[PDB]
Amino acid sequence: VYKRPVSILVVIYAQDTKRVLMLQRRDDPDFWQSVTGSVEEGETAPQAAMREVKEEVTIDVVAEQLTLIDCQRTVEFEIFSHLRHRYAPGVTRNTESWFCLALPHERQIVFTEHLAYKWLDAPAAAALTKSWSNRQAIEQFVIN
Repeated sequence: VYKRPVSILVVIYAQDTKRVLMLQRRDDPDFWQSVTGSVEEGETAPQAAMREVKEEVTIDVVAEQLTLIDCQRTVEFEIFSHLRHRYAPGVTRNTESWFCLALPHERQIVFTEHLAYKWLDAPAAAALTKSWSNRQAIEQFVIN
């Protein structure tokens, strides 16, 4: 089923250490990222953010009474050529809404759709990802 060109980004980090959680994608093993996912029909960006966090990293924000911060930032970028196949014919642009999720500490992550995870300092995490929007969110909402 086609991914939708409306997505969310959840930058997860540790409040105490400020390290950022980076996940290794299965479709592009050189692509490390925060939590990302499409916004489904009839679902809001915050709803999709909490769903992806629960589906990808097994973190129930409602159960743990965590706070998903709406960054009130939306960006549009070109879908990577080698990844555009998952989108409807003709779709090349993707709009991404940013969210932040500050965990009290670093923790073991049980991922489902990624190959591995790694806690890195904000500058390192930003320099590691291939997504410029993911870099910008870490810099603007974790480093500063």
